[PDB]
Amino acid sequence: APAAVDWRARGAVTAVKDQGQCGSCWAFSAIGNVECQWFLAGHPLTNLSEQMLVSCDKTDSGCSGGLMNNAFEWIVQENNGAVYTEDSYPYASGEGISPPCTTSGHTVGATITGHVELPQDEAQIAAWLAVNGPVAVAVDASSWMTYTGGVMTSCVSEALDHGVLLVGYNDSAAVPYWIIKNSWTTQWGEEGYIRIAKGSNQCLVKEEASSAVVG
Ligand SMILES: *CC(=O)[C@H](C)NC(=O)[C@H](Cc1ccc(O)cc1)NC(=O)OCc1ccccc1
Repeated sequence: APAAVDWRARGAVTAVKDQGQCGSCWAFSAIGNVECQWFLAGHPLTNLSEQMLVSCDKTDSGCSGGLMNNAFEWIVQENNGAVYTEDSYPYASGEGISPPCTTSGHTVGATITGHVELPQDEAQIAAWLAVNGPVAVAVDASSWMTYTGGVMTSCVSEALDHGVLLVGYNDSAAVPYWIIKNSWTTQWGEEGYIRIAKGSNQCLVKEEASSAVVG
């Protein structure tokens, strides 16, 4: 596997966004992964819509929570593989309320054919990431309100409660780390990003990792 890969330095990752008061982390995780996978399939990097999932994905619960894998399959099975551009369906759940779904007036910005679920093994997750790109992951984010910067070498790891995007790793650093994109604005952590130690299942990072496959 390569020593260090950071997909941000390869034009593959869009800017950090904000879920606001809505419990929509699952939607941000799922869409961020689709955005990166579309770019790596040889298309221009385009911002895609989390609102589409929060308002229209009735197999999840909007501002109450949801699962990245249910979102990926709602796209393929209920929305004919289509993901709308963020520009044509902007975020509207910042106040913690999800408005009724709108089924027209939007534009398709990417399509996916399905999704794969990766092994519960950090080394294996890293080998796939290095070739194929960013992966959606679920974590225990209980301690993340105290994250100020640096490599978090210890993290409360006992219940998965938040979905985020894994965009790289560096195994040649003093402590190998994972690089994670979050959705609590740029004002949190390292410009919206967090680095956690890699190799000890910090914040339960290896437990629920998956990715969309483009088509
Ligand atoms: C991050 C956030 O905004 C909130 C309120 N929580 C969720 O979105 C949870 C994220 C998560 C947690 C564990 C996983 O293994 C994966 C993602 N999800 C959660 O609340 O899942 C609930 C659910 C809703 C509808 C149908 C089935 C399950």
